[PDB]
Amino acid sequence: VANKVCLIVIDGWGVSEDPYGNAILNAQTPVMDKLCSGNWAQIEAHGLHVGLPEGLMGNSEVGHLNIGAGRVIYQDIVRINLAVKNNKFVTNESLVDACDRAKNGNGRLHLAGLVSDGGVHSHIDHMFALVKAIKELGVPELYLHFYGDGRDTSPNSGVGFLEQTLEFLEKTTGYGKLATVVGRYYAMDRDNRWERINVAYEAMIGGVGETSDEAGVVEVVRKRYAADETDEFLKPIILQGEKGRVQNDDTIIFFDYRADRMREISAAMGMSKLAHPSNLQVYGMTQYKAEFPFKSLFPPASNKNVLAEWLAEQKVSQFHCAETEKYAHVTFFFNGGLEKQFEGEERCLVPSPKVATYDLQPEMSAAGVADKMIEQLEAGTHPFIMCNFAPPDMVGHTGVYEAAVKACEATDIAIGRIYEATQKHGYSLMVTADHGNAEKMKAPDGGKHTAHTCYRVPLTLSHPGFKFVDPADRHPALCDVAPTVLAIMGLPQPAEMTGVSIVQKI
Amino acid sequence: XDYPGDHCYLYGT
Ligand code: NA
Ligand code: NA
Ligand SMILES: [Zn+2]
Ligand SMILES: [Zn+2]
Repeated sequence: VANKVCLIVIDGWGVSEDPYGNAILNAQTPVMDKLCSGNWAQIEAHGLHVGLPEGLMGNSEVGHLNIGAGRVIYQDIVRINLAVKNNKFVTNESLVDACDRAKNGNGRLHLAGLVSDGGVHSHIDHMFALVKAIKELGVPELYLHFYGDGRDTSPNSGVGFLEQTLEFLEKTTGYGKLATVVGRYYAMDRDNRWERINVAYEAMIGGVGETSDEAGVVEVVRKRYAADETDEFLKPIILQGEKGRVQNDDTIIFFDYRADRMREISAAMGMSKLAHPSNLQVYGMTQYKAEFPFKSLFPPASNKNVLAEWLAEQKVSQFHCAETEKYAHVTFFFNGGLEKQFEGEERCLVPSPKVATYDLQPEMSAAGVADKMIEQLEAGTHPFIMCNFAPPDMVGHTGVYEAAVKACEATDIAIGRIYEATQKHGYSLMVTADHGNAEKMKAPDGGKHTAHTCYRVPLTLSHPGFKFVDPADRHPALCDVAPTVLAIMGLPQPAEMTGVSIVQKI
Repeated sequence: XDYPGDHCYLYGT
C-alpha cells in the first residue's frame, strides 16, 4: 500500500449553489468549505449515472452499492430497457436456452405476466420484445397468458392493452396466440391466498373460465366492466382451447421483473382436482427466489470484486463504521447488496440516539462515529477505513430546516476532527456523499422538502500528489470512487470494476 | 432487497 486512505461517506449532502432552504450552505461548515475547494470534484449520484431511470433521485442503498462496487449496477428496469433498445433479447443466454428447449422438445413455449404500461411489476413493451425475439429464434408455438392490472394503471385500461396485444400478435408479428386473460388479484397474490392463485392456475392448466376467441374477447371484457368487474378482478377468459393450456413438457417464461407477486404462481408451475403437468421448465425475467431452480433472463449482477472483497483478496484489512440507522448501508449495501463479511474486515456500530424523531437530536451520533474513526487512525492498523455520517439525510427526512442546519454543523465538526487526525497519522482523506438531501429543505412553495435530490455530491482528496480529471465520455459518478481510492492506495483495480479512477498522479 | 438492482432500490431510504 502506497497511501493509507480514510473515506467519509456523508449521507444526504449534495452540492447546490441555490441557497434557499440549503441547510448545508447556511450551516457553519468551515471544514467542508475548505475541503471542497481547489482540487476537488463533483460527481453524479442519481439517475442513469447510478443505474437508475433517468431523472430519478438517488438513495442510500443505491448510493452505497455504487460507491462500494466501483461500477454502475443497473436497476432491473434500466437493464431490461437497454436490452430492448439494443436488440439484445435475441442473444440473451437464458432466452436462447428456453427457445432451444422448446425447439428440441415439444415446440411449445408460454409467456405470462402483467400486461400494462404500469412499469411497477412489468412492462408490455418487454413482452412485445420477447415475442419478437422468440419468433426470430424459431420457436414453433407461443402462447400468452395476460394478467390484468388495474392497480398500476387505471381499472378500465385493460381493454386497451388487450387491443394492443391482439393487434400486435396478428399484424405486427403474425406470430403468437393469446391463451388466457385473468386479473392480477388471482394470478399475482403475495399473501399465501392459494384459493386466489388456484383460479389463475386452473385457467392456465385446465381451461377453467369463460371461453372466447380473438374476435370476441374485447367484448367479453367490456361486459365485465359493465358488471363492475375491473382489470384487477377479471375472472378467467380462455382462448385457443386445450392447445393454449400449459401442458406436459411445456416451457414457460414469466416476464415480470418484480419478484414478490411472481413467487406463488411461478412456484405452482415449477414445483385443485386437475392433473399437474409434468416436466415443465420455468424461467423468470429476474430471480424470484434464490431457492428456485429457475433460470433468469436477467439474473442478479454477480458483483465480483467489490472494494471490500478486493481489499481482502489483496490481503489488506479494512474498517467500516456507521451509526445504527446507516449500519446496513456500510455493510450489506456497500459490500454488494448481500450479507457477506470479508477476511480482515472489521465493523463498528455506533448506537443512534433513542429519540422519537431525529430533529430532536440533530447531531445524532456523528461525534461517536468520529471518535471511533480517530481511534483507528491513531492505531494505523487498517490501510483503508471508511464511515458514514447519518445526520444530513436522517434529519433532512424530518423536513425541519433549522434541525437540518444543526445536523450539517455537527457533521462538519466531525469531518474536521477526522481530517486533523488523518494529517497527524499519515492517511489521505477522501470525503464524498451517497446522494443529496439537506441542500434542499424547502420546496418553492416554502413547504418542507423531505426527499433526496438529483444534485451532484462532493469528492475531496487531501493528498497533494494527485489531480482530479474527468472521464472521457460521461460525468464522473459514484462508480468512480472505489477505482480512485485504489489508485491512491497504489493497489490494482479488478477488471470487474468498470468505473474509472478520476485522479492522475503528478 | 433480495438482489442488487431489484425493485426496492428504486426508492430505498
Ligand atoms: Na455552510
Ligand atoms: Na430534502
Ligand atoms: Zn443516503
Ligand atoms: Zn434518505
